Amino acid sequence: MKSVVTTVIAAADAAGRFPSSSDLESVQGSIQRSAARLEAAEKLAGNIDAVAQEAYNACIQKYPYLNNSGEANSTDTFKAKCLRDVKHYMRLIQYSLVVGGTGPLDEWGIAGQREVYRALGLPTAPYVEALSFARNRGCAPRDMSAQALTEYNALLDYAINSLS
Amino acid sequence: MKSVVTTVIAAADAAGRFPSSSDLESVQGSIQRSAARLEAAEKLAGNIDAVAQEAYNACIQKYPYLNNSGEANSTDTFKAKCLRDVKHYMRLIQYSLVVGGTGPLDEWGIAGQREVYRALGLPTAPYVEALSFARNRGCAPRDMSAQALTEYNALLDYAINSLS
Amino acid sequence: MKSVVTTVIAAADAAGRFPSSSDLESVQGSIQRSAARLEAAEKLAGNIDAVAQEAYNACIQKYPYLNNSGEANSTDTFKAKCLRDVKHYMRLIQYSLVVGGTGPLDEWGIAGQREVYRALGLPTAPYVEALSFARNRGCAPRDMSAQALTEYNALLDYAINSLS
Amino acid sequence: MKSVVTTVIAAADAAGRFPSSSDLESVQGSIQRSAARLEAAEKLAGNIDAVAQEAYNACIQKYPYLNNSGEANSTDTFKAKCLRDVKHYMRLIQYSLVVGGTGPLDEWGIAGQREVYRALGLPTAPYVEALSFARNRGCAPRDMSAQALTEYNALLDYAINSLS
Amino acid sequence: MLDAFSRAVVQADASTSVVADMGALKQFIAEGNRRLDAVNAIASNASCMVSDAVAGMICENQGLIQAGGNCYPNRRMAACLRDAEIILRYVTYALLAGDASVLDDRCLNGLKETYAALGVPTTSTVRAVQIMKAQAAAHIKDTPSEARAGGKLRKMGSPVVEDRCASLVAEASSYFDRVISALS
Amino acid sequence: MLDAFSRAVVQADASTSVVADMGALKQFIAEGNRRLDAVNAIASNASCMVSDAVAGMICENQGLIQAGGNCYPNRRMAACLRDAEIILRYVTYALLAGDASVLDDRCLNGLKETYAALGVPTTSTVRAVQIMKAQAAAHIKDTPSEARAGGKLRKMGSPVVEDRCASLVAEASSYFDRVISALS
Amino acid sequence: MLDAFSRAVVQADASTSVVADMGALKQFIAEGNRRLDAVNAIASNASCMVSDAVAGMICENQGLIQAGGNCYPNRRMAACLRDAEIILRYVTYALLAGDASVLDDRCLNGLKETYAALGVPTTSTVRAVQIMKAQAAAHIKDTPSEARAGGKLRKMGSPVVEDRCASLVAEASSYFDRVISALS
Amino acid sequence: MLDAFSRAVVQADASTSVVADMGALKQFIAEGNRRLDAVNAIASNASCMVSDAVAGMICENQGLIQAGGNCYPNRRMAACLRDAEIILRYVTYALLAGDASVLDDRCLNGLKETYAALGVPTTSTVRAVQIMKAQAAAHIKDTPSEARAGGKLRKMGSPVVEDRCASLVAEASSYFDRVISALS
Ligand SMILES: *[C@@H](C)[C@H]1/C(=C/C2=NC(=C\c3[nH]c(C[C@H]4NC(=O)C(C=C)=C4C)c(C)c3CCC(=O)O)/C(CCC(=O)O)=C2C)NC(=O)[C@@H]1C
Ligand SMILES: C=CC1=C(C)[C@@H](Cc2[nH]c(/C=C3N=C(/C=C4\NC(=O)[C@H](C)[C@H]4CC)C(C)=C\3CCC(=O)O)c(CCC(=O)O)c2C)NC1=O
Ligand SMILES: C=CC1=C(C)[C@@H](Cc2[nH]c(/C=C3N=C(/C=C4\NC(=O)[C@H](C)[C@H]4CC)C(C)=C\3CCC(=O)O)c(CCC(=O)O)c2C)NC1=O
Ligand SMILES: C=CC1=C(C)[C@@H](Cc2[nH]c(/C=C3N=C(/C=C4\NC(=O)[C@H](C)[C@H]4CC)C(C)=C\3CCC(=O)O)c(CCC(=O)O)c2C)NC1=O
Ligand SMILES: C=CC1=C(C)[C@@H](Cc2[nH]c(/C=C3N=C(/C=C4\NC(=O)[C@H](C)[C@H]4CC)C(C)=C\3CCC(=O)O)c(CCC(=O)O)c2C)NC1=O
Ligand SMILES: C=CC1=C(C)[C@@H](Cc2[nH]c(/C=C3N=C(/C=C4\NC(=O)[C@H](C)[C@H]4CC)C(C)=C\3CCC(=O)O)c(CCC(=O)O)c2C)NC1=O
Ligand SMILES: C=CC1=C(C)[C@@H](Cc2[nH]c(/C=C3N=C(/C=C4\NC(=O)[C@H](C)[C@H]4CC)C(C)=C\3CCC(=O)O)c(CCC(=O)O)c2C)NC1=O
Ligand SMILES: C=CC1=C(C)[C@@H](Cc2[nH]c(/C=C3N=C(/C=C4\NC(=O)[C@H](C)[C@H]4CC)C(C)=C\3CCC(=O)O)c(CCC(=O)O)c2C)NC1=O
Ligand SMILES: C=CC1=C(C)[C@@H](Cc2[nH]c(/C=C3N=C(/C=C4\NC(=O)[C@H](C)[C@H]4CC)C(C)=C\3CCC(=O)O)c(CCC(=O)O)c2C)NC1=O
Ligand SMILES: C=CC1=C(C)[C@@H](Cc2[nH]c(/C=C3N=C(/C=C4\NC(=O)[C@H](C)[C@H]4CC)C(C)=C\3CCC(=O)O)c(CCC(=O)O)c2C)NC1=O
Ligand SMILES: C=CC1=C(C)[C@@H](Cc2[nH]c(/C=C3N=C(/C=C4\NC(=O)[C@H](C)[C@H]4CC)C(C)=C\3CCC(=O)O)c(CCC(=O)O)c2C)NC1=O
Ligand SMILES: C=CC1=C(C)[C@@H](Cc2[nH]c(/C=C3N=C(/C=C4\NC(=O)[C@H](C)[C@H]4CC)C(C)=C\3CCC(=O)O)c(CCC(=O)O)c2C)NC1=O
Ligand SMILES: C=CC1=C(C)[C@@H](Cc2[nH]c(/C=C3N=C(/C=C4\NC(=O)[C@H](C)[C@H]4CC)C(C)=C\3CCC(=O)O)c(CCC(=O)O)c2C)NC1=O
Ligand SMILES: C=CC1=C(C)[C@@H](Cc2[nH]c(/C=C3N=C(/C=C4\NC(=O)[C@H](C)[C@H]4CC)C(C)=C\3CCC(=O)O)c(CCC(=O)O)c2C)NC1=O
Ligand SMILES: [Cl-]
Ligand SMILES: [Cl-]
Ligand code: NA
Ligand code: NA
Ligand code: NA
Ligand code: NA
Ligand code: NA
Ligand code: NA
Ligand code: NA
Repeated sequence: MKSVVTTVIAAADAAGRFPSSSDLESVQGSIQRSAARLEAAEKLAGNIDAVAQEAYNACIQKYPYLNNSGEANSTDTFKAKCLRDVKHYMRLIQYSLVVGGTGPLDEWGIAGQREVYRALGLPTAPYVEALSFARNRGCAPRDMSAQALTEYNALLDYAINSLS
Repeated sequence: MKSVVTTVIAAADAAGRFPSSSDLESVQGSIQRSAARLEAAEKLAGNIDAVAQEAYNACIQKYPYLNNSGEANSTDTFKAKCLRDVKHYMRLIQYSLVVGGTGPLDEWGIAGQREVYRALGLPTAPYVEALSFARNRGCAPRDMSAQALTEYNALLDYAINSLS
Repeated sequence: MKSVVTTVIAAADAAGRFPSSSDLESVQGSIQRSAARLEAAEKLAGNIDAVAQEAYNACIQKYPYLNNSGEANSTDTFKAKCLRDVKHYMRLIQYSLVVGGTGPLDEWGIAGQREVYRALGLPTAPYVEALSFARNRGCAPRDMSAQALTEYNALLDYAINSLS
Repeated sequence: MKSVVTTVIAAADAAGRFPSSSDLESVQGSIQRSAARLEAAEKLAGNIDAVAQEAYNACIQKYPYLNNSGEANSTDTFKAKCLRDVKHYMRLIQYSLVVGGTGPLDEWGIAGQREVYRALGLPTAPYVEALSFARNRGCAPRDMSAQALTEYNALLDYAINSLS
Repeated sequence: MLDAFSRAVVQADASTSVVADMGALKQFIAEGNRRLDAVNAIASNASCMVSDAVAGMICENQGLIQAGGNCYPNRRMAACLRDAEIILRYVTYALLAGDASVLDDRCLNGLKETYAALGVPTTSTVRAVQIMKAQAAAHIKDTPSEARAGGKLRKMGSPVVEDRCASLVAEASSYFDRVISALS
Repeated sequence: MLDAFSRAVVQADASTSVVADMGALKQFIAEGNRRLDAVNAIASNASCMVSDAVAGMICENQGLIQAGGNCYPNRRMAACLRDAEIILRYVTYALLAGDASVLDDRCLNGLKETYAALGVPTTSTVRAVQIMKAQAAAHIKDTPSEARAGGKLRKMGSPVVEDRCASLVAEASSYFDRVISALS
Repeated sequence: MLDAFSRAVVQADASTSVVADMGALKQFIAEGNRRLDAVNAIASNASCMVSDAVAGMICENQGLIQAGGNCYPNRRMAACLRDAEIILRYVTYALLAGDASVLDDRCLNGLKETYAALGVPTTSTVRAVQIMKAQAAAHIKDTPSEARAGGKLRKMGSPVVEDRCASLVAEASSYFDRVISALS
Repeated sequence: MLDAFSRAVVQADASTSVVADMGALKQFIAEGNRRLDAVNAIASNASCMVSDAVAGMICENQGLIQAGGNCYPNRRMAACLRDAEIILRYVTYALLAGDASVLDDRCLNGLKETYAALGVPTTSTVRAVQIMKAQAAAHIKDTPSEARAGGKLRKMGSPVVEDRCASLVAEASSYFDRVISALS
């Protein structure tokens, strides 16, 4: 699972090396930046349902055709699954803030997503709009510090880029 | 040349990735640790001749046989080359402090060293004693801050390990 | 294990061939040269302890610093091990005379030697000097015939070249 | 081209080795065996036309069907080429005697022979019978020494085996 | 590959001397957080940049999407989008390192010859790269315009200084000019 | 491979839940500098550790260096020294990551079976790993003895606390104990 | 691989002892030219031996060349002829070396399992090997019969001794017996 | 590769003719033992030759070990010692075979071009080879000087003739001259 420390260990093992100066220096980066990303992780852990709910609401407001007969937000089962999916993306973002790399989002969200949505006939634009709303919504210092918000916003843009 | 930043770029490139969260975080580690290693680098730059002289002197003191006819410290040409070689290692350590990885020492000092010394019949024990003396010599806060000393000592111990 | 006959069989097997003219010719060479090399093998078998003892004494005479506190010939255990090592090289030389190729010396003496001596801090010059003394010592017809001495000296030089 | 010395050189080069004891011993085999094979080579250099003519005659005596319309010995051009082909094989055996390995026969006679004869509808039994006659014909000391004949016969049998 | 500090060490080794002047190195370090923001501004916006740059190249030259054009049929448009993204990725590696060696060695070496053998047009490739250069400058300064954003505008929120990281804009622009020089 | 934080994420994902205990993550970070000291203490003394451990295994069992012994002839002694260093390398990766997965997956899986097929003696392998476990403890606490140092004593000079990093000594000792369990 | 001389060296190395019995070595050298003749007698007649041994296995078991039999259809007969030749070739290497290790290590190790997985019948394999053993003994002695050869008969003309190389006959026969042993 | 005898064969095959001249072949055989002594004299002394020749090149051209020199840093010194040994090894193969084809085909073909791409200096390469040529001549004649060897002097003890193998010295020298011509 990709993080600061797993990346330097994999590089060291490929060359047969003990941890050296540049490996320890990399991990010092994690010690310094952890305060920002862990602040974001804590705010998201405590408020994930409301954050997901308003991002889901925005994507339906942009695309009301989804409520029409036969479309992807039209039944009670479909509505519940779409909100669930937006919450899954935010949970994997929470995990990625904890780890300090994109690993949890890469392995459990992004891998396979295009194949699943194509098989089920789900459009990608509502996913992009949910994440886009979440990316433009936060401000500092109200919601979290400026550097906490920089970390949260970077992961939202990483998920948007994977769908675009 | 191995450093914090070239390690993370090489790993990103092997997976076809833009720089991401963990790559920037690794580089923040270089911003934080640079004060300690650049302090050591500036001390070594200003005093290299005296640091190398005392390490050289300590290795000949341990192995006075090298002064006997036919041995590796026995002529004026050999004495000058042996001091020069101790200074080459210290200059590579200074460069390694500047870069923040072992790259310059790996590429320009360690690579080929065992083949060279075996071909010329140069014993490796005096090189290890010179570097050993230098590793045990420093103290903080006299010579530099305690973290600058930690950086200097780790590169000395990396060189010692390559000969041992 | 490398000998005249194992070399030619390996070549034949790599090409899927029965033994042919040049293979039988090569083994006739073994028949011709065996008298010289088995003469040397018999002399060494009967006198290995004295041959090794004087080579060991020669290397300590060259490098008396080895008897000083901390050094590699300084204790009773160390002194016994060093003599033992010189006798191991001579025994592998005996075996190589019997076989007619360097296989025994290659597999049981040379492979790994530089890694072992690095790890234990053992200088290679005293090994070279022991073998060099043995290489310069013999004369014909006193010790053995001129061709037997040629065989014995060639294997001593092969061992010295592997450490140089 | 396969001989005693090229086989040992190729083996040494694959392992990055200087010539060593077993390589020199192999070449002594060439010194010893050369007298017998060069005797056979000199006999063949002086009398190749007669040796080939009688072997050709024997293969036609055996298979008179080859003289019938449409068969492989039926025209003046075909009769000349068949005799030429027996003389080619004898020349390549003369070469192999000079070299002390099968290289010239392998590279210039054997390689491709089955593809050529299949394409032209040339039967292999007459080739075998020409070489078989030549194998059974010689006797020592009338024609050459016993060991010269052993070398000539082994090369005839090697050719016969390549067609069988 | 080299980075800014190992480039300085290669210079010192040409005369077998210690690295003495550390003023330029200490300034690189003091500007380190702003360089990490500049990289974050390009990586975070990279899909929008690539699609808008290839689309602009096309709207200025309709021949590319007609019979015989180098973005026709679907497979060629897809190959072009892939190449603009590869180019931008290597430029971003150069900006993170503060040195062009990764870009020169792993992307530009042989690229002219490759495009000549395929019939990929130089003029059009240069225009795409020029549009990416402009986009990157605006994203580093954190001043993209609504008029060009097509409803997809992003603001980074980095701490503002009067010059808006002019030194880093010039360095990024010099990397895109190196790409163009390799093709011209 | 996993690290201490990605381990916690896997555990949270087994109930599709957010990671809620921020206190425990924070204390891990608060010990991060002492963790980097601990890793530096092992890596910086590795050659001395390996050669002393293999020599100690031997001085306690002379059968290994006589006819039929598993460190005879030179090639076998050299393979043994190689393996003691590989094992220590993977233990140091686990200490850096704060999780055993790299050690289990890249070193220990199938090692017992490999050794059984070669006839590498289990008792002797376990003794070498025990000596390295003891050495690592002393270097992490920065209390190696002159009696054991063989004249090659090193001091790390890290800031002393009363417990001398007892928590990290226990953690490192646990990874050596995983190696011993795997080979026994 | 080992030869007769390196086998003696491995035996001495088991007690870290010099090789002391020069008489046994000198005997192998004395019989060297005879050994070369023995190897020449087998290699020179190899094609005739393989074809006659496979044909004999068949004339004694006609089931092999009917539907369901392991020398039916053409591809299987061809594979069986190839295997008989491979086996003979490894036997001749063992004879040249004076030791079975190249035969054991490069031909026989895994052969029983290979044949069982393919359904190659052991009973018939044994017969082909037995006929090659008999042929080799007669060629080494330079006493093949007109009855078993017809116009294919060959005479070697080696210098005759009263025992016709009994010890080399017994050693070659032992290598064919090892091939048969490896099938159970 | 070819040897002295296969060279004769290739020359005869060019006119589809038998090898007629046995005399020159028999002379090679007559000098066979002295040729084996000449190869033993180089192979046995190869490490001393290589290290002395590279050291000599350097003592005569100190720019090689100063800033920008082609034997700086350690890795370049190590590569040069490796190449001198390679060249000596191929010259020794050619002397054993009595023909230059192995040295031309496996060492010299393309080597001038390789060195021009790397910048390995021709004058210094040639000087290293010239020293080895002188060394080889003195070891073949068994007349090395104490002045050039000190305590590393070796005597071979081959049986002396008045010319000290003048024909083989000229042949060995011709192979070193071939290397110098290819590389100049
Ligand atoms: C290793 C020591 C051998 C050995 C070697 C021989 N060296 C021979 C000649 C020679 N060596 C050098 C290099 C030397 N001269 C210098 O000025 C410097 C550095 C200050 C060095 C290292 C040179 C230049 C020459 C002369 C080459 C030429 O003629 O162009 C030599 C042959 C001459 C002789 O023996 O008198 C040999 C054999 N000799 C030994 O016995 C050990 C095994
Ligand atoms: C974990 C991440 C996380 C977030 C990013 C936010 C996301 C978020 N923001 C708001 C809610 C809000 N967010 C803002 C912010 C702004 N309004 C502006 O005009 C400025 C541009 C900007 C900076 C002051 C405001 C003013 C509200 C209250 C009014 C509203 O709902 O729009 C709410 C509704 C609940 C509330 O009032 O707090 C939520 C869930 N919360 C989180 O837990
Ligand atoms: C761990 C990561 C992870 C995810 C992100 C989701 C992804 C995901 N979503 C659905 C399944 C679905 N997802 C939706 C989603 C939507 N409806 C809309 O109007 C919008 C386009 C959109 C929300 C933005 C719908 C409607 C289904 C059901 C589709 C169907 O059954 O046809 C399925 C198929 C299996 C199922 O029925 O649940 C999967 C794998 N699951 C995971 O395991
Ligand atoms: C770039 C790296 C760098 C270094 C590591 C030092 C290395 C160094 N140390 C000393 C010199 C010294 N260093 C010490 C230190 C100690 N004495 C002890 O017994 C304590 C354990 C330890 C901490 C107080 C002392 C006391 C001297 C002066 C006396 C002496 O020469 O031993 C000197 C001689 C000049 C001087 O007085 O400073 C040098 C070159 N200098 C450098 O430029
Ligand atoms: C298996 C290999 C094998 C050897 C190579 C020899 C090695 C050897 N040589 C000598 C011993 C000797 N060796 C020599 C030889 C010489 N003195 C000279 O001045 C000449 C240059 C040279 C040729 C005559 C002499 C004269 C002695 C006795 C004096 C001395 O010990 O130096 C001794 C001491 C025992 C003895 O006296 O024989 C030994 C072990 N023995 C062996 O078993
Ligand atoms: C260096 C080695 C070497 C050889 C051994 C020969 C092999 C050889 N023979 C022939 C060609 C031929 N060879 C024969 C031979 C024979 N007729 C018979 O009745 C017998 C079966 C048989 C002699 C024993 C015939 C008749 C042809 C001509 C066949 C044709 O053109 O149809 C050809 C085709 C080209 C040609 O027409 O010459 C070749 C390559 N050539 C070589 O370069
Ligand atoms: C280069 C190789 C080479 C050869 C192998 C021979 C091949 C050869 N042999 C014979 C000729 C002969 N060869 C023999 C030999 C024998 N008769 C027997 O019954 C015995 C078994 C056997 C041993 C005495 C005899 C008796 C003749 C003369 C009668 C005849 O032609 O059959 C001739 C005719 C010319 C002559 O009379 O010599 C030729 C070309 N020549 C060579 O140049
Ligand atoms: C590491 C660096 C690296 C690169 C930069 C690329 C370079 C590259 N591009 C293409 C391949 C291509 N590249 C383009 C690009 C374009 N067409 C246009 O009209 C525009 C001007 C332009 C985009 C701006 C097209 C159309 C092809 C396909 C050409 C064809 O097959 O006809 C190919 C051939 C193989 C393939 O089809 O993928 C290669 C090697 N690959 C790399 O590995
Ligand atoms: C009709 C076809 C056609 C187009 C497709 C566009 C293509 C286009 N885009 C930009 C120019 C730009 N394009 C962007 C891109 C973006 N800004 C954001 O906030 C998003 C994240 C992202 C993707 C939309 C930016 C940032 C600029 C820089 C200039 C600016 O922002 O004002 C430029 C100016 C280039 C220059 O100065 O040389 C052009 C020609 N124009 C056209 O004529
Ligand atoms: C791991 C991820 C990571 C990052 C993404 C950066 C994020 C980051 N940027 C800055 C800090 C800064 N960032 C900028 C950047 C800019 N100013 C402008 O006017 C332009 C819009 C833009 C051009 C690049 C500036 C100017 C500062 C203030 C410090 C300085 O002057 O360099 C700071 C220091 C705190 C502060 O000053 O508030 C941090 C932590 N660092 C990291 O560790
Ligand atoms: C007769 C042969 C023989 C040996 C070779 C040693 C081997 C050996 N070393 C240590 C024990 C140790 N060995 C070291 C090693 C070192 N300390 C340093 O300062 C250096 C950098 C480094 C290499 C010398 C350390 C740090 C300890 C821990 C105990 C201590 O330091 O007192 C132990 C105790 C193990 C345990 O507690 O289970 C043993 C048996 N003992 C023997 O009986
Ligand atoms: C009906 C089918 C059928 C066969 C195909 C044969 C097969 C066959 N061949 C031999 C036996 C043999 N076969 C050969 C072969 C040869 N001798 C030569 O001179 C040539 C170079 C070469 C190929 C012909 C030899 C040398 C013997 C040994 C016995 C002898 O020579 O008398 C034996 C006896 C094996 C034993 O003792 O157990 C058998 C059964 N017999 C059959 O019943
Ligand atoms: C490079 C190719 C090459 C060879 C093929 C052999 C060929 C060869 N064989 C023998 C010599 C011999 N060969 C045999 C062989 C045999 N006796 C019998 O009765 C059996 C039929 C047969 C069993 C194997 C015998 C018995 C001798 C006589 C020497 C002895 O008794 O060992 C001799 C010595 C002749 C002499 O004294 O001058 C030579 C050179 N050597 C070689 O160098
Ligand atoms: C397997 C390994 C193996 C070898 C190493 C050689 C060893 C060897 N060399 C010679 C024999 C000889 N060796 C030399 C060599 C030389 N004379 C000089 O004056 C120069 C110093 C030197 C130049 C090369 C000479 C001159 C002879 C004598 C025979 C002759 O004149 O050619 C002999 C014949 C016995 C004798 O004459 O004493 C042997 C067996 N042969 C082998 O089988
Ligand atoms: Cl040494
Ligand atoms: Cl046919
Ligand atoms: Na994308
Ligand atoms: Na080491
Ligand atoms: Na060497
Ligand atoms: Na055949
Ligand atoms: Na090791
Ligand atoms: Na079976
Ligand atoms: Na030239």
